[PDB]
Amino acid sequence: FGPPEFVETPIPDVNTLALEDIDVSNPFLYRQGQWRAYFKRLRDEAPVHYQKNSPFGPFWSVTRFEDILFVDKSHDLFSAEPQIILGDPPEGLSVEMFIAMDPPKHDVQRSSVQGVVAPKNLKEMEGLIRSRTGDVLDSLPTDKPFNWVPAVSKELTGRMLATLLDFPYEERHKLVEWSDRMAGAASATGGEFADENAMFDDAADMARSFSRLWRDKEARRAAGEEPGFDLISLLQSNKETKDLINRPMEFIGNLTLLIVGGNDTTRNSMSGGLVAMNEFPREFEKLKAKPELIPNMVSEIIRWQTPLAYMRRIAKQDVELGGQTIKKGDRVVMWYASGNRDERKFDNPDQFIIDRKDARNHMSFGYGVHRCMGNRLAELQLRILWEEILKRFDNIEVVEEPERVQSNFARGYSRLMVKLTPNS
Ligand code: HEM
Ligand SMILES: O=C(O)CCCCCCCCCCCO
Repeated sequence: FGPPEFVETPIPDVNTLALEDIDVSNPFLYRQGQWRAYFKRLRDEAPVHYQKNSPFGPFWSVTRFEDILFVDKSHDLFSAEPQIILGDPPEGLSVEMFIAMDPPKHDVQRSSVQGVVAPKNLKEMEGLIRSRTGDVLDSLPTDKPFNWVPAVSKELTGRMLATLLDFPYEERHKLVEWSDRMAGAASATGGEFADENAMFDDAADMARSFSRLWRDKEARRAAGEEPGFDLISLLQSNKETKDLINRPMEFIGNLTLLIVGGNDTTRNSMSGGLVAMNEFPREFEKLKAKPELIPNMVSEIIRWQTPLAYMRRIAKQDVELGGQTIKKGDRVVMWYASGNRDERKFDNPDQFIIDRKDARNHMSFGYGVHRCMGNRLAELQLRILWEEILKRFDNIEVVEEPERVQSNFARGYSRLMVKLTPNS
């Protein structure tokens, strides 16, 4: 009812702009290394900022750590419904996910899946995660450079996603392709996926594949296969969700949220730690001399990378924030990527400091009722990755400037060319 194009051009210095003309929805800001200066000007001089004009329509940017905490925690004032990316999904491809729901329904839906990351289950999966990590690292050449993104970050992420859903291992690349094309929709995040035809094909292949999986698993259960750790087994084991297939919106929304949830977040945290080490190489010497730093370092990698730059909200009513009046119905973008660089919260915020004692207080997982469900699984994979790196490699060299992904939402890497030096 009723009545887009992204081509990269050089982004000017933020000092050339009127404050009202600063548009941080531009999906090339991370790639061009202008994002830090743009968010700093907002934090300093317009921390609750209204952009009247953008390809996504108008929106507020909330850029200080303390103000983002308030917006994220205050779901009575700032709704996550109906979407949490800045723009809109293409027509015909809106799916309800509980990341874009408010309590109480949010809490009900999250409760139906949260067992898949139960701490007892993560512990039992440590052997498999570590095996995959070591096998992947042992397979890498040490006599020439290679692209870390496909060989390590995407490889490990795809196996993890297959495990979460007990998805056919040989088809696991499909979970990643489907997640990429959803999160990368041009109309939603300024990503490079602008062919609505391929999105319609995916959305239908995926729904057909999840239904086959559900039916295969219920047929396998009916034939006596013992239930496992995966999401489908858990849903089919609980009275509330044993019939979830008959609720197509809930069924597709829960399965897709789990796959998108861990797809480029994992991947880009795995890559981003190497980039941060490359910029701050003394931290790798510190790590080798004190390997017990790995858990805190994992938090600092996640803070410094901030794999998801924001989550969006809609004001439920007029709200005074930062000396501005956000109007009812306005979109409000919580820029975690800015909050984690806010010097009001973190001293020397742009430095990667792997023993930073407050690194765990970052906002890369958000805060409030939507605080990332997969946080401990993300931390676990990163811990095991770095433990297995330290066993094998005395040095890691980045041999070319990394290529960064076009998106205003995912902060990530498509090319990361690495040369390994094995230890003695
Ligand atoms: C370093 C890795 C990750 C980062 C930075 C990250 C980031 C986030 C963020 C920012 C949110 C929303 C927070 C908010 O609105 O307040 C979120 C929610 C969520 N994440 Fe993650 N995520 C990561 C890994 C994962 C993994 C591995 C999974 C699944 C295994 C996952 C599943 C989810 C789900 C299901 C939600 C929705 C939670 C809710 O709405 O209650 N995430 N994540
Ligand atoms: O399908 C829709 O309706 C819109 C989906 C937009 C993309 C959803 C992105 C969710 C990323 C969650 C990552 C959590 O760790």
